[PDB]
Amino acid sequence: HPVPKKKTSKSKRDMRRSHHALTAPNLTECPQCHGKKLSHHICPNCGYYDGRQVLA
Amino acid sequence: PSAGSHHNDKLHFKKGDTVIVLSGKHKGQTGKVLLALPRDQKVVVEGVNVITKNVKPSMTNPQGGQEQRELALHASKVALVDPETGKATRVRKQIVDGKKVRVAVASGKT
Amino acid sequence: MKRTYQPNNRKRAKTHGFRARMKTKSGRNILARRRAKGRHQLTVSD
Amino acid sequence: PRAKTGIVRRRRHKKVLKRAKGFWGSRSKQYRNAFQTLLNAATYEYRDRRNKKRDFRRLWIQRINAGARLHGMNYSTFINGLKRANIDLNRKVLADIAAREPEAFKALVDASRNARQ
RNA sequence: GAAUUGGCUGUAAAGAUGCGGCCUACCCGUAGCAGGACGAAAAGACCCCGUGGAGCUUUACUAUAGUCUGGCAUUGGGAU
RNA sequence: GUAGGGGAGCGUUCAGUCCGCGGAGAAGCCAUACCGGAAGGAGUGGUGGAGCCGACUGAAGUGCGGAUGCCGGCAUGAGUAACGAUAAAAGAAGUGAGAAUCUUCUUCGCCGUAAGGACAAGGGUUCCUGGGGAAGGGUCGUCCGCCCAGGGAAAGUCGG
RNA sequence: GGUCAAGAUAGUAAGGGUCCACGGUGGAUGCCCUGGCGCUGGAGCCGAUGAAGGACGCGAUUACCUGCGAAAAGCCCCGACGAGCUGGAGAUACGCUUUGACUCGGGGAUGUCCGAAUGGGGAAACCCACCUCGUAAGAGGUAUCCGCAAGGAUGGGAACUCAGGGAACUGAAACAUCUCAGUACCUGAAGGAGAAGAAAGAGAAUUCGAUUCCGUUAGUAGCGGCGAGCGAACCCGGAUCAGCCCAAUCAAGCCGAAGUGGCUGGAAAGCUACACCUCAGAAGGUGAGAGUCCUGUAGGCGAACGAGAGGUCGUUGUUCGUGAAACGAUGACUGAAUCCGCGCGGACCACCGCGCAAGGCUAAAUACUCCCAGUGACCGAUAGCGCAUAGUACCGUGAGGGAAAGGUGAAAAGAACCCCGGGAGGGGAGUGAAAGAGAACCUGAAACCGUGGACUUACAAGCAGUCAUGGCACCUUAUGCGUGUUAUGGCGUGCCUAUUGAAGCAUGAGCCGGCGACUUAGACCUGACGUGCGAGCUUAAGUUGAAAAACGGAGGCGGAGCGAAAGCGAGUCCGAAUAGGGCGGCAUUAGUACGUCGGGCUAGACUCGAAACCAGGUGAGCUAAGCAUGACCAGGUUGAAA
Ligand SMILES: [Mg+2]
Ligand SMILES: [Mg+2]
Ligand SMILES: [Mg+2]
Ligand SMILES: [Mg+2]
Ligand SMILES: [Mg+2]
Ligand SMILES: [Mg+2]
Ligand SMILES: [Mg+2]
Ligand SMILES: [Mg+2]
Ligand SMILES: [Mg+2]
Ligand SMILES: [Mg+2]
Ligand SMILES: [Mg+2]
Ligand SMILES: [Mg+2]
Repeated sequence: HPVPKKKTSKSKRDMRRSHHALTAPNLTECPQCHGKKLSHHICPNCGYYDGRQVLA
Repeated sequence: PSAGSHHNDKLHFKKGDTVIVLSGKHKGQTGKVLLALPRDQKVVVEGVNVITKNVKPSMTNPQGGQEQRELALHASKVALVDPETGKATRVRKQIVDGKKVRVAVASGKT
Repeated sequence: MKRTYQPNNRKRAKTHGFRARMKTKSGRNILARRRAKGRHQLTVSD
Repeated sequence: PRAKTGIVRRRRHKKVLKRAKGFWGSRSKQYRNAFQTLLNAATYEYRDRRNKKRDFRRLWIQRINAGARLHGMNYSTFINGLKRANIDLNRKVLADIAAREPEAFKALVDASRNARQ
């Protein structure tokens, strides 16, 4: 009922999509099993987060 | 879909005859007829080759392998051609068989 | 709500039936016409 | 016999399309829009072609009167005195003569002064 | 239709983002609002036009089912 | 210079004739700064994998931007609105290439003149067992009413 | 050169733009044929010994088609072919075959159930019986309609033919008669053809001689709100040609002439050097382009069995609309002669002339195309039928409607084996000329989605351009006459239609592709040009040849005008002769046939679009009702008659 008036352009649409860039996870090397895991989380690989928690 | 049925699909050669190859590859090379397939105009000769693999996902010692196999051919070949090369024979007659014809060009023996 | 189509075995058959379509000759007209029209099959098999 | 439109329309359209370069968006890409752009393009081409001569007329004048005013004349005065000497049919492109060559235009100004008073 | 799609005032087929002059205005989005895009939807259903159509009506025209009526046919006899 | 009249021509298909070209590559397709008064036509390059220019004459289903025109494909809106009843879920355990969604356990909430049960009509293997994971399932899927195979239906008395 | 000050000036790209390069998406275009289309010719009915069309079955494995049929992808006899075969089928297994399989012709033999269906019922392919034969298994009979009997019919068929019945839109620029048109539609009957036919005629010569068909007469004679419009027949030219009975060669098939070497190539049939056949160079196939490589072709042969009356009233037909309306035809009522007789000749009479009604049969010339063949200035995948097979999918209760559809390679050699992955998918290897063919397999356009590069863009008002100058980059029609991009300046109101007037806040349209609209027909009419003959010019149907065209003078147009006509004539008309209309003479104006084009007329007539109108059918499984037959209304309140 409130329809759009014109096809939006290739340039205008590609302009609107300007902001959709994914923000790549900042990772960090696990101090124990030395594989890359994430801040304030358990290292999925070894299971070690300050000493050791999950059964890996 | 057409397919080799062009001719009256009779066969100029026989299952047992020796034959050489007009044109193609293995030109002049010769061999005994193994399979003569009239409808699809397909001739198996012992001389002409393909080296080819079979697919066993698991079958017959699944352990895949490759074979030595026969190259199946068309009308390009010649029937029992006596003076040591290919020659195109037509004429027929009967000698020791009243129940049968025969063939030659310049000769009389096939 | 309630639809147009209420399937009935002894109805779909008692009318439309090859028997039924043969009962009259405007019917048998429909028959042979349907035949020549390609194979368009009559209700007993439909 | 029947002759379809095959291979004809396409060559035609590509011919049209090809004129289009810095043509923005569908102007350079879709046919109909391109060809259509090339109608108004026709107008501006031909008309502004006849115009460019008006434009350069303007430029040269705009220079000549500048040199003139620099030396104490102006275009009205300078060209008046020039013509007033049957001498100079100089006229055309005299601008650059004023731009590049200072003392020459000084001599033309002085001379055109003589041809006045 | 494609757009790189501001404001006032004026001009234009008489209600301008796209013409003029003047102002304004960095680039791109998100959540919201509905004033404008004479916003979308349905070849206006109003109105008029067409020697267009169809339903109805009657003391418009014309035919007709139906119905009444004279003669002829089946269909005959005698008194008067 | 609009309707309208007149003149010259360009291109496409088929056709007859002429010259011919092609696997050391035809038509078509792609790029291009050249030629021609225009419709147009060449040159070289790149694709392609069988056919095809040129001249002369003849015959047309012969030249598209529009017809809310026809078929097809692909855009916009936009990663938007939605995911189909506000009867809620939760943890453990299992399997698996991968599980919020399958399996089991323990709870929790919902119907209970029903959201339980049994038939009719209609549907037609949807039942069971064993497999599967493309599509179908509004997410997922190891799962299913989906896909594959094999089984299963028994009447002197029930209904005809 | 260090810090203050005042100036100017670059660069960063979140994202955008243009160009280039490389993919992806898609499926246009070119090529091709496995499919269509209509011309000409051929052939042309099947069914109570069971049709057409189907249902269900048959196969070692069977879901679709094909083929069959409880003897089931077949069975037996004869003929041909003479090594293969075991259906489309790609596929394993079992086998069959020179004691001639397969396949091709030719008869028989079996043939479930349904359907005209026909023992009886029935919502087709199902449910129930009876009488014989008898050893069950299993065969046989049981419809009605004609008839002593034998025997015949009920059904089906694309179009064609006759008949019973019989539309409207439309045209008349409205509309009743008219036109559409006896067209469409329904129905009945039948065959390969039908119809029609052997003068109570046509017709004006005391001519002709059955019918049908074509040309022609002829847009004539005529019919008509004398409007729109409708429109003969005789003669003549051809196709083919008969009149008789009665009532007192082509199908299986077989036979067939004549090349090698070298060369490019993956591969040759191409090039080349030499050679050969040809009552055979038409054609397709073979790794590419073919006489001599295969099948064929010209030519040659070829079988047991198989085919070849009158009236009146209401009306109507033909050119015949009530017109002066004859004649045929009937619904009703009437219903004469018969041989010095009887009907006709367009009211009617005489004369004159043709002709014998009230009984039947009757090849050929003709029409059509379900089917088969051959061809094509016919299509080639949005074409051509709708279908490169499908009346399928799919839509509808139904009658009914109704798709898109194609391509590895020359040959499966169709990719073992390795690697990432559950897979999908890809990367190697290998085959192959090519994997720049890999099974989402010919080319692969455009829209549209991306990736990389170049120059660029974050104080700028914009139909996206155009012009001009500068910057940067690139040098294969190409160092300039430049190509790409860009910064600034100047200029600048999309296209189409519709209009007095459009940037329009008027129409249309998302984008690209493909489809898509001024034709065709007639011996029509009238013009322009062109050709051939020319005071003459042409043929039509058809006949005969038919890698070809000739023949065919029936007819048409010139050749004389004038009039209402009879008629007359270089004159004719109106009128009692002089006035005029038309016209010949001209001062001089030749045609006809064919072709292309400009128009006109009749048909859809440039393409698309109606609301509506008519005919035949399909629908009451939705809803409006009827009918027959069943089922249903917890619980509580109130408390009538008697
Ligand atoms: Mg709102
Ligand atoms: Mg609106
Ligand atoms: Mg309107
Ligand atoms: Mg209303
Ligand atoms: Mg136009
Ligand atoms: Mg939004
Ligand atoms: Mg939102
Ligand atoms: Mg899913
Ligand atoms: Mg970025
Ligand atoms: Mg009417
Ligand atoms: Mg009318
Ligand atoms: Mg491809």
